Amino acid sequence: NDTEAPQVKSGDYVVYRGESFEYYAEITDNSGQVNRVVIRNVEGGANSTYLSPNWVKYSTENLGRPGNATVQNPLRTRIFGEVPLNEIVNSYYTRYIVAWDPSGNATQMVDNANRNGLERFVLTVKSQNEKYDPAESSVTYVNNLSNLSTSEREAVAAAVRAANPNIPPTAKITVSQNGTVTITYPDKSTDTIPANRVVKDLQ
Ligand SMILES: CC(=O)N[C@@H]1[C@@H](O[C@@H]2O[C@@H](C)[C@@H](O)[C@@H](O)[C@@H]2O)[C@H](O[C@@H]2O[C@H](CO)[C@H](O)[C@H](O)[C@H]2O)[C@@H](COS(=O)(=O)O)O[C@H]1O
Ligand code: NA
Ligand code: NA
Repeated sequence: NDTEAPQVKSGDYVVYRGESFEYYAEITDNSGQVNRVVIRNVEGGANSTYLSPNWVKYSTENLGRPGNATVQNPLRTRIFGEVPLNEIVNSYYTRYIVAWDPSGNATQMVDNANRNGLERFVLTVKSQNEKYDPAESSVTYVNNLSNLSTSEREAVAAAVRAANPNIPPTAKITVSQNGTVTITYPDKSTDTIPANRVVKDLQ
């Protein structure tokens, strides 16, 4: 005889093509113990467990144990996966977390955007470039801004790389004849650094 069901707090899970992700949901019951956590699409039934895409994974530690879902020490569900590079972008998936208390109460699924962040969350897939924000590097002084030579293009690409070590090693850095930088990430998405922040002349 428990009357309330476990409550969930999740978040805004933005994931990126080519990159791994890892988010956590916090679960608390009035009983202080939660015995089961399921993450699923709205389709199904009560015991449905279908979740798509298949690359979305979840895990929970310390299930079914007194006080593992208290306000002082919330139950935490790890939501993680690896987005493949061939995933469409424009794309988001609305999902549900269901938790179970010892008396059997299950989190109620409510199909409404007003629940996003709680037991309902959105997993938004974005392009790789949306994960990084390349930093303005060393200014590279060149002879002429309208005609960067090959070596000046290579020097600007090496300086951008030196300022941005977080950026995927496989990302390609190219510089044009007027000095604009193009960062092509592994999923072929693109970031571009203006020529006036990385290149200068004395004319
Ligand atoms: C109203 C209802 O029970 N229908 C379910 C659909 O959900 C409803 O339409 C959605 C477009 C969306 O507006 C939602 O708010 C509304 O409840 C459900 O569609 C799926 O809903 C997801 C979240 O609940 C999400 O928005 C998905 O985009 C949307 O496709 C359909 C589809 O599921 S299916 O039958 O399994 O394929 O289920 C209806 O029951
Ligand atoms: Na659906
Ligand atoms: Na970026």
